[PDB]
This record gives sequence, structure tokens and C-alpha cells, in this order.
Amino acid sequence: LRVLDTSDALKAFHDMGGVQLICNNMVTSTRAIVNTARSMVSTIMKFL
Amino acid sequence: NLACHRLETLLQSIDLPPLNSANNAQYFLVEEDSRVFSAYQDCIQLQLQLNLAHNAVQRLKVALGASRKMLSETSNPEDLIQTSSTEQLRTIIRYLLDTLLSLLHASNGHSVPAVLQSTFHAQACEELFKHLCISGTPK
Amino acid sequence: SIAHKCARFLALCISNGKCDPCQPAFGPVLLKALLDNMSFLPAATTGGSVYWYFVLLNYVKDEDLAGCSTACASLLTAVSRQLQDTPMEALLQTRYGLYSSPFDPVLFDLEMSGSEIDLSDVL
Repeated sequence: LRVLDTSDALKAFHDMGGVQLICNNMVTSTRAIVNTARSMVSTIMKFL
Repeated sequence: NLACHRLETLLQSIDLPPLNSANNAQYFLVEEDSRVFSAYQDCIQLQLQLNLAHNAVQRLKVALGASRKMLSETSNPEDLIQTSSTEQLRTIIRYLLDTLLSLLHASNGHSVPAVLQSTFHAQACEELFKHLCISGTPK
Repeated sequence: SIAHKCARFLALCISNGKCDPCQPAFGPVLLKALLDNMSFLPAATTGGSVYWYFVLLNYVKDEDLAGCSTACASLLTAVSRQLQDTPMEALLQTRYGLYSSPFDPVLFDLEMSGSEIDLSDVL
């Protein structure tokens, strides 16, 4: 965040193709990790 | 009437998200619960005094020389089932299930009569659960 | 009081059943009387009266089982289709575990002894 304060920082990020790589990171990360948050199952198991 | 009405306005003052009854159960484990509890306490207690007072005035009116409601010979059993209070309905159901359990134990574990076994077919059984489990008491 | 006295008197008539050979027993005839009076149960007025009625029925049902079973089955069908006849009460039951209808004013009787239910012991 700090190194992307200036406009030129964003411009250079776009120039050397960082956005495509981060989008790829989105695809891999979203496809990779499964949700670990306490779902409905834990709620229904809480009072048993 | 005014207490139960305020209870109605209280329950109408509850914001309703998309229906996820899991969250409704999650609410057990907030001041709203206590205030609805108090309002229901007042409404149900006031119903209790109203009911005892009505029973007392009916007793007094009968003792005065009057008579209670008379069952006419032309009365259709089905409409008086329909024109009977739901509380009467639930109570008498509980009694007659007690009676049916007594008959079942009265068989001493032997063969249940085949008439009721044939009677408790799929549709009748489905209809009785469909009508009771959604609305009936847990007991 | 009247229903309880009548129940006591019929019980006494059962107790002294040293009937003559030409005298039929009191059991089956009273039983068909209760079967005849089956139809007016939802039109009754007093919880204790019908309670004692059911006490007598429960005692004397040993004589015949078919007729009472089919009659009560008809009652089951009728009162089951009738009982289902608002979302607010169900909402209170689900959200708060609070079952008794607050808007319906009429009650019939109270049960009270000093002795939800956990069904683990029941299991």
C-alpha cells in the first residue's frame, strides 16, 4: 500500500503487468482455500 | 386487549432478514428477548385472570338458576368440532392419545388389531404428522 | 361434582356385579353406552368431567377393543383435519420456544405438580 502511494507507482504497476498476475493470484487463491468459518453445522451441533 | 396489542406491535417491531431459521436458533446463544418475554408474560397472565373470571361468572350464572350451553339433537358432530376452541382440541387430543396408548399397552404387546394397522396407511399417517408436528406441542 | 358422583355410582354398580344368570353383566352395556356417547366429546364442557369419563373408559375398555379403536380412529381423522385450521404463533414457538397462543383467550384446565425436555434420559 505504501509503495503504491504515487500515481507513477500505479502506472508502473500497470506497465509491467502486475494486474494480470494479481488476478491470477485471485483465481488460484479463491480456487485453493476452503472456507473454515463456523457454518450452520456448528450452530446446529452447539446445542446437541 | 391493550397488553396483547402492545405485544403485537412489539413483535411487528422486529426486523426480518431473509428467512434463515438457523440464525433464529442462533439468537438463543439481547434486550429484545427479555422485553418480548415480559410482554408475553403480561399477555398470558392477563389471559389467565380473564379465563378464571369467565369460569367464575359462568359458575355464578349457572348457580343463579341459568343453564350452560345445551347440545341440540340436530347438532352436526363436524361443525361443533369446527366451532370448538383450538385449546379444547389440543387438550382432548392429548387425552385420547393417552387412551390409545392405554389400548396399545392393553394388548400386552400382542397383535395390534389389523383394522387400525390398515387405517394407519401412508396418507393418513402423513396427514396426521403434517398437521401436528408443525403446530402441536412437543409433548 | 355431579360427574364424579355418577362415576362413583357406576363404579359401585360394577363392584356389586353378582348378577343373575338371566342378568347381563354391567360391562358391555355400559361400554356400548360410552360408545354411543363418543360423538359428543368435542362438544363437552368440563375437563374434570371428561377426565373421569376417560377414567371409566380406560378401566372398562378391556371388554371390547375393536369398536372403541375404530371410533377413536374416526375422531383422530376429524380432529387432525380440524386442528390445522396463523404464522405469528409459530414464529413465537420457533424463535422463543414459546408455545401457548397469547391471542386466543379461552383456556380449559391447568395441570400442576411440584416434581423443553432433555430426551437423552428418554433415549
